[PDB]
Amino acid sequence: IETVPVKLKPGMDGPKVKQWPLTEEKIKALVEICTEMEKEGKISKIGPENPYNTPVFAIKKKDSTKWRKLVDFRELNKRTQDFWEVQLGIPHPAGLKKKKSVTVLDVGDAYFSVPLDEDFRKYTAFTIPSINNETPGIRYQYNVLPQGWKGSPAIFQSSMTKILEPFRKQNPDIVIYQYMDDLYVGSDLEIGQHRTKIEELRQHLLRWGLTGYELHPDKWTVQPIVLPEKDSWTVNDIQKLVGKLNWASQIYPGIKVRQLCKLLRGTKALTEVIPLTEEAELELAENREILKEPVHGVYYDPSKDLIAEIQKQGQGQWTYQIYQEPFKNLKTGKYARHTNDVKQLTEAVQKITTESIVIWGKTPKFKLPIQKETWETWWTEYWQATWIPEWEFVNTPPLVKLWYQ
Amino acid sequence: SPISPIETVPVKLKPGMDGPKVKQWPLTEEKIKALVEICTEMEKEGKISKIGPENPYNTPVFAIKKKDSTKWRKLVDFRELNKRTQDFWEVQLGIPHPAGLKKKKSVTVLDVGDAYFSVPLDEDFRKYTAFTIPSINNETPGIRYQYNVLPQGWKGSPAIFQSSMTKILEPFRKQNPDIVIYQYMDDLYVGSDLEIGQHRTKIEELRQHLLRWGLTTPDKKHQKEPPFLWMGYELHPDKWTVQPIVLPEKDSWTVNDIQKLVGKLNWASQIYPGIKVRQLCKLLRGTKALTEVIPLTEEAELELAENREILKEPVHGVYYDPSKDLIAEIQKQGQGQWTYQIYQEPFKNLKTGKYARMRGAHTNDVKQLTEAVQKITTESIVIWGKTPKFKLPIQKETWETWWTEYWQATWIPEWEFVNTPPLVKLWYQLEKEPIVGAETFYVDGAANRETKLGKAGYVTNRGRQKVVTLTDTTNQKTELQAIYLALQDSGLEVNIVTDSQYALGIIQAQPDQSESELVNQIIEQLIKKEKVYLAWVPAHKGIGG
Ligand SMILES: Cc1ccc2c(c1)CCCN2C(=O)SCC(=O)Nc1ccc(S(N)(=O)=O)cc1Cl
Repeated sequence: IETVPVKLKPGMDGPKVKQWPLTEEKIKALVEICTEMEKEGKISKIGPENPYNTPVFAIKKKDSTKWRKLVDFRELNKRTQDFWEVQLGIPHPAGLKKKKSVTVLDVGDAYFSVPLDEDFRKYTAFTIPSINNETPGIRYQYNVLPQGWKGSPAIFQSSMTKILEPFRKQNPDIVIYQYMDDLYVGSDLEIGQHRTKIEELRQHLLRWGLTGYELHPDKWTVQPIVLPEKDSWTVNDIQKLVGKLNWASQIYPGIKVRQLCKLLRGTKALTEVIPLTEEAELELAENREILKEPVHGVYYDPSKDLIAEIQKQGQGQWTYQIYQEPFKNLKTGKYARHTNDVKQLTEAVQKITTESIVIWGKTPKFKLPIQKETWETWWTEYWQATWIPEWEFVNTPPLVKLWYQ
Repeated sequence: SPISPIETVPVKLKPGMDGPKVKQWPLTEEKIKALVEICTEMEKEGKISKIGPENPYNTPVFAIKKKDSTKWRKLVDFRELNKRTQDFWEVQLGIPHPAGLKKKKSVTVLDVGDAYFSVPLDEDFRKYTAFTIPSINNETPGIRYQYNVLPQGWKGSPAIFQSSMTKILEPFRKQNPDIVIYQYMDDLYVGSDLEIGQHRTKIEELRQHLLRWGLTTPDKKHQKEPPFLWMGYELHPDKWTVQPIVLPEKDSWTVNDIQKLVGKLNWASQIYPGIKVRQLCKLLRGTKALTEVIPLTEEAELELAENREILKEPVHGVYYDPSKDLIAEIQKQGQGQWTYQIYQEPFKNLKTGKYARMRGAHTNDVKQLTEAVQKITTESIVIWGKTPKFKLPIQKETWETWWTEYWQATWIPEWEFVNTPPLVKLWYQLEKEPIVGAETFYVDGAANRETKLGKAGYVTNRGRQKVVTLTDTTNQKTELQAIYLALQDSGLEVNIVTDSQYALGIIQAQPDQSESELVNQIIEQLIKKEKVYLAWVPAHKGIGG
C-alpha cells in the first residue's frame, strides 16, 4: 500500500509534550501493549534523533477489564489540522441528532493496517516512563495510522466508504457518521430492529477486520431554567427571585423584571413574607413561558470553537452549558450522580463531549471547576473515551452557580 | 581507549540551515603548538582526521593551560554549529530520588574514561565538525581536521552517548534481570542482592560486556567505596541522606549569606523533619544588593536556632520496599506552612518534605491541606509508582462539610484522622437562611475612578445608618469596607445584603487568613459573630435596598 503523503502546518513543527508521571500498574500495562505492537510491526523503537513527544496513558473503558493504550494527540492535531479538516474533512449530518437511536461503535482497529507516510512517523513519538526515573523511558513511534490522531480517519475515509457502501445502499435510512475512532449509527427502528441492524453492520465491518453505547437523542431537550413556584414570598425569595431573573435576560430576549421589582424598595426585613400583585404574577409567568423556549437568535457558527462550562451543585449533581459566545447558549442541561467529585466531573465531561459530537461533529473546549493538578493526577482513573477534548480550569462565579440551580 | 564497533545515530542540521563557517582567530605560538601536539595525539587515535580546504566548513578552536597546573587543553567553540544542529530527545528528564531506590545487598560504581570519545559520529555529519589549527601568524594554510567520535560541547553528544550506552547494556540486562544498572552521565551504578561472590564476578562479566564494545572501566581496587556521593546525597548500604551541611557561624549576614543558607536548609528539609525557613525568607523581600547586610530579626534568629538544633547530629532515610505500604502524615506548622513525612513502618522515614506556597490571595486551611495532599500525591506517584495512605489533622466531618458545599470539585485519596494539633477546622459557618429578628443591613460601596475617593456605608432596617469616606481606594476596597462596617455595628447576629459579587465570593469561600488586611478584620468579625447570613443582589437595577 503506497502511502498518502502527510504535511504539517506551514512554519510549525511536531509536538514536544512532556509525559505524565504514570503509576506502576499503568506502566506495566503499556509495556505489554507496546511489546505486542512492536511484534505486530505497528510501532518501532526510535533513537535520540527524534525530539518529538506525545503523552500516553492507559485506560480501561466501560465494563472492560482489559487495559488499553490511549495516546494524547491534542497537540499534534492542532499542528496538522489543515490536513485533517479543511483538506480531507468529513461532512456532518444534521440528521444524526434527530434519530430515535444512536449506537456508537469502536473502530480504532481499522487504521492499524494502513502504513503511516514514512516521513511523518517521527511526529508520533511517545515514551513509556519508568518509576523514579531509574531508567530512560522506552521511546516509540507509529508505522501505521495511529488512533486518536485526527489524520487517521481523514486518510482512512475512502476505505471506510467502500466498506460501508453496501450496507448503506440496503438501509438508506440509517445514518452513519464517523468521528475519529468511532462510528455513529442512527436509526429510526424499533430498538430490537435497531440492535439487529447494528449486529448486521458488525458483520460487514468484521470482514475487513473491524469489531455497545446506546443513545436516544431525539429525547434530549430543554432544561428550562426554573423559577420557584409557591404561595408566599419572603423579600429574600423575591430578592433571590429578581436576581435569578436578572441573569436570564442577556441570553433571553423579552425577559422582564421591574414589575416584580417594585415589590422591593425600602429596607424591609429579609425574612418578611409579603403580599403579591398579580400582573407581576404575569412576568413570573411569561418569563416562565419564555424560560422554557429556545434562545431566539442563537445559531451554531461552524467556523467557531464550542465551549462548555460546568458548575457543581452538591447532591451529586452538576449543571452545564454549551455555547460559542458568552451567555448565548446553544444548549444547557444537567448530570446526576461510590462516586467522588472528580469521578463525576469526568463522567459528565464525556457525556457532554459525546452529545456534542452528535450534534455538531466537533468537541467543545471545557472550563472545569477543579484544580489543574487534581484533574491531571486523577482523570485517567475514570476516562473511558477514545478521544480527549480540550480543557481549562476556572473558579465558578459565586452566582452563575444559582442562576442555574 | 577504544572506539565502539556500535551503530551510529544519523544526525542533521536544522531545516533550511547550513553548517558553520566561522573564521579562525589568530593564535599565539605556544597555543598553536599545544594544538598541534594534542591533535596529532588524538589523530593517532582516529578520534579525529585530516581534511582539505575543499571541505568548506569551519568552527574555531582555542587552547588553555588549566587552573594552576602545567598542562594544555584544547577548546572547541561549537556555539554556531550547535545552533544549527537538530534538537534531540531531552537526555535524562528526571533523576531518581534516593527515597525511591529499592534496597540492595551489594552495589558498586563503574565509571567510564573517554565517555564521548569512545563513540562514533554519524559520518555524513563529521564534515561540519571541521576546525583549523592556524599557521604561525597570518601565513600559510592552517591544518584542517574533523571528528570521528562525539566532540565535547556539541549539542548531540549527551543524548547520543546515553543512547548508545543503553543500546549496549540492553542485552546484558535481558540475561540478568536480577541486576540493576543506573546510567548517570558517564557513571554506572550496579547492584544486586547476590552474595559478595558472583557480584564481583557479575561485575567483571559486565566490564567485559563493556569491553567487547569499546568501553573501558575501573577494576576492583579502583572503584569507590560506600557511601557514594551523588547529586547531593550520601548513599550508604542501609540508609541515605543529604550531604554534610555546614551552616556557618557569623556576626553579619548578607543577602548572599542568607540566600545560600535558605538553599542549604530547603535541601536539608528532604529528610530533616522540622526545618523552618520562613522567618529567613521575609528577610529577603523587596531587596537591596547582594553584598548588603541584613540584621537578623529576633524571630528569624529563633529559626536559625531551631534549625541548628535539628541539624545538630545526623538523620538518615531508609530505602524503599515495594511490598509494604506507603504512609504519609502531614502537620500544620504555622502561617500557611505544612510539613510531611512518608514512611512504610512507623517512623523510619523514606522521606520528609514541606509545603508552603500561597495558592490564591485568600485561602483557608482546609484548602491548603488538600493542596499539600495533591502535591504529595504527585511527588509520590513519580517516586514510587503509587500514592500513599494519608494521615491528616482533620476530622472526617470537617472535611465532609467543606467539600460538600464548595463550588470546586475536589478529592483526597485514602486517609484517616490523626490527632495532632493544631487541628484543621473551619473557623465559621455562614447561614443557609435569613435570620428572623436580627438586623438587616443593606450595605453599599462606591469609588470615584478619578478622585479615587469613595463612600462606604449601610442602611439597616431598624432605620439605622452610617456613611464614610475613603481617600485612596477602589470599588473593591469600598465594598469590603461596607460589609466591614455592617459587621461592626451589629453584634452577635446580623443579616447583610451586598450587591458585591466580589466581596460575596471571597466570603462564601470561608477564607481564614488573607493577604488583604481589611479582609482579615472582616474575618475576626466573622468569628466573633454568632449567626451571619449574607446575600447578593444586582444594583443600578435599584432595589428594596
Ligand atoms: C545513583 C544511584 C545510587 C544508588 C542506586 C542507583 C543509582 C540505582 C541502583 C540501586 N542503587 C542503590 O545504591 S540502592 C542499594 C542500597 O540499598 N544501598 C546499598 C546496598 C548495598 C551496598 S554494598 N553492600 O556496600 O555494595 C551499598 C549500597 Cl549504597
